[PDB]
Amino acid sequence: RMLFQTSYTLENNGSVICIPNNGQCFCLAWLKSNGTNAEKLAANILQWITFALSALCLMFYGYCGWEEIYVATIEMIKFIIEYFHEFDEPAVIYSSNGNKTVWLRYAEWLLTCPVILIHLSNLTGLANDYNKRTMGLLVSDIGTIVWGTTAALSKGYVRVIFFLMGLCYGIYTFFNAAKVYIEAYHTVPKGRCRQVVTGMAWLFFVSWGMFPILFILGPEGFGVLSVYGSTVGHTIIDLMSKNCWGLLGHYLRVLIHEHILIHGDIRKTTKLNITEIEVETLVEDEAEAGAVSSED
Amino acid sequence: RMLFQTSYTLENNGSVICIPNNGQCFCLAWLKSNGTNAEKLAANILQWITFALSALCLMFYGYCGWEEIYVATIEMIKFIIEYFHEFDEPAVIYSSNGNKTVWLRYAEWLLTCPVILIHLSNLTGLANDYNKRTMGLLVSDIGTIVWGTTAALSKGYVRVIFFLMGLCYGIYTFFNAAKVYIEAYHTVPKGRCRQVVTGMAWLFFVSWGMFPILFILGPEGFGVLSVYGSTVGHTIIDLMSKNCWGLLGHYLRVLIHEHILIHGDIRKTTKLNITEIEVETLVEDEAEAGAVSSED
Ligand SMILES: *[C@@H]1O[C@H](CO)[C@@H](O[C@@H]2O[C@H](CO)[C@@H](O)[C@H](O)[C@H]2NC(C)=O)[C@H](O)[C@H]1NC(C)=O
Ligand SMILES: *[C@@H]1O[C@H](CO)[C@@H](O[C@@H]2O[C@H](CO)[C@@H](O)[C@H](O)[C@H]2NC(C)=O)[C@H](O)[C@H]1NC(C)=O
Ligand SMILES: CCCCCCCC/C=C/CCCCCCCC(=O)OC[C@H](O)CO
Ligand SMILES: CCCCCCCC/C=C/CCCCCCCC(=O)OC[C@H](O)CO
Ligand SMILES: *C\C=C(C)/C=C/C=C(C)/C=C/C1=C(C)CCCC1(C)C
Ligand SMILES: *C\C=C(C)/C=C/C=C(C)/C=C/C1=C(C)CCCC1(C)C
Repeated sequence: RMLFQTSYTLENNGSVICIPNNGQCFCLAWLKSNGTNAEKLAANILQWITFALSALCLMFYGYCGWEEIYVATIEMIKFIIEYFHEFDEPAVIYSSNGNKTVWLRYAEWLLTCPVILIHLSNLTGLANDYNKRTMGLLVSDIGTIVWGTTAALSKGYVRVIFFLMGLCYGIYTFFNAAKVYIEAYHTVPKGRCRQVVTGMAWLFFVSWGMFPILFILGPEGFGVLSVYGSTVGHTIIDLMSKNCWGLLGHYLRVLIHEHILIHGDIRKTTKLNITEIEVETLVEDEAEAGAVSSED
Repeated sequence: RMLFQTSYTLENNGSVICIPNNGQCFCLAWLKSNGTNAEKLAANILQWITFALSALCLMFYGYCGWEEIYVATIEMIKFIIEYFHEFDEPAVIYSSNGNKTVWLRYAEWLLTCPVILIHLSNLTGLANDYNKRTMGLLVSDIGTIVWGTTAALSKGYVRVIFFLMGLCYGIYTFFNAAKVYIEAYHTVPKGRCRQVVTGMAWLFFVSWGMFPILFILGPEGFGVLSVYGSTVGHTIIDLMSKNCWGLLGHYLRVLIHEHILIHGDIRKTTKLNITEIEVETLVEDEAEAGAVSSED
């Protein structure tokens, strides 16, 4: 069911491979098994569960809010292609140096990275402005993915160097993402909204941190994980990274907008020092509306 | 000088190909010539000229301003890799369906698209804010490149569909880029700054519009252009798209910042209607500082 040459004869005591001259590409490297049927079964179950969660989040969002729906949209399109042509090129790229590259995964990443990072820069949903920091986040994150994708298509020392270049860009991304979540926390009202921001920070850093770990573990790295192995790993962190995070995002947004519906937009001036940063703290009391220099 | 199998024997009256069992990948599709030596010579000259312009812009920027330098930085790194390994994987991806994909080109695109589009959203260099429109520009443009890259790795009807999906995202990008340039024009002072904004609009739409044209013309499309042919085409629009546009950008930025040094930040309220849009028109006269509803 591959559309490369799968049938060959070994000749001159296996020193020569003879293949039909039917125009089809050939490489023994491509024919290495994708893993055990147990690995494959586990992967097909988690994919359906991903399709189901993608479906329910979307219809739920149906009852502003564009960043969460899109990530679930891209996720569903991904599953329809996986269901029919998961291991067909170009969902997997079978290349001249013998690599298998899951282009399907990196494509989704590039597509939704602006969406996620815009949403990172808008947790409350109140802002009509994005700071200079947002822009550095997008530049660094897209570089990360571009270097990483290059590293996956490469081998030997060239793969090493592009992975290192991806890590350098990635560090810049993580550093600046951390400040955003710090500002978000001290901006939102003191009650349930700060529980949810905390929840989203945890999901973000753990799920995003697991991607370079699964790169090193997978066929693109030291080949510890098989291809089905890698798929299963990806489905777990995919569920956390996309569906769940945007669901927590929408929830937060709802809570914040309902705060404006009841108490109204009552900002403060919490001057942080984690530097000499500032923040506009939404509060439920009209009285509270002054400068609270909370030097951390 | 390829690191795939280039040497084979035709057997049973060319119906069988026999290749050494040395582990190397093999496909006749990969061995198709990249073009004439005249095409190649033209490509090597325009690449050096690109390296020279990249070099001079950078040292010139050496005498805020981060978006122009970066695009020239990425351009120089690109040339060092082209010089040594232009047709080595993964600068070119030689894949199982026989395609040659110039990953080197699309990587650069993804890397600098945030940089260019942030710069689009900051022509004056005065803003510390980016509107909601900027964010739609980045989301749509990265989708464009992701669909396009998928289309280049695909064949037949799958390539068609991903190209169509790229075009839909691209239209959204062009539409919104047009509004930005309209706002930029009516924001800057009435003299030389409006000449330069006009110059950058022309370079942007012509250079960016030529990329889907060169996709359809190149090996990724109807194979009208050869690989060297495609390289030459790309060097011309590359020079316009990157070096020249950022040079015009830096020039504009200089002019605007010098306006603050002489006249100061004297805004107006030009209310456009190309809708009911608004703009803050920098003027050289302190007197002029009111609402000028110029309904277009
Ligand atoms: C043909 O190839 C076979 C491969 O199995 C050779 O058999 C083995 O020979 C090597 C010596 O290079 C030993 O290390 C192995 O232990 C041998 N047996 C097996 C089962 O692998 C065989 O020598 C080759 N024949 C000729 C004439 O070249
Ligand atoms: C071996 O292949 C050659 C390919 O050149 C065959 O020669 C040609 O045969 C076809 C018939 O299928 C004609 O259309 C061509 O005009 C022939 N000549 C050339 C120069 O192309 C040849 O018939 C095959 N031989 C056997 C025994 O199968
Ligand atoms: C802030 C986010 C937290 C997460 C940060 C993750 C840290 C990962 C670092 C690993 C370094 C180990 C080296 C990995 C470099 C990859 C290249 C490689 O495997 O090289 C192939 C080899 O040269 C030929 O077989
Ligand atoms: C706003 C920017 C202005 C620029 C906008 C550019 C317009 C380009 C449209 C071309 C449509 C023609 C069809 C191209 C679709 C590509 C798929 C293709 O070539 O299909 C292969 C075929 O099915 C098997 O051989
Ligand atoms: C689809 C949703 C998400 C959140 C995808 C995220 C992907 C990454 C965070 C990838 C990170 C990489 C790093 C940090 C460095 C190695 C190369 C990677 C692209 C795998
Ligand atoms: C390196 C600098 C620039 C400006 C690169 C730009 C690339 C494009 C504008 C590509 C556009 C595409 C479109 C509009 C649709 C087909 C697929 C493409 C990615 C080639």
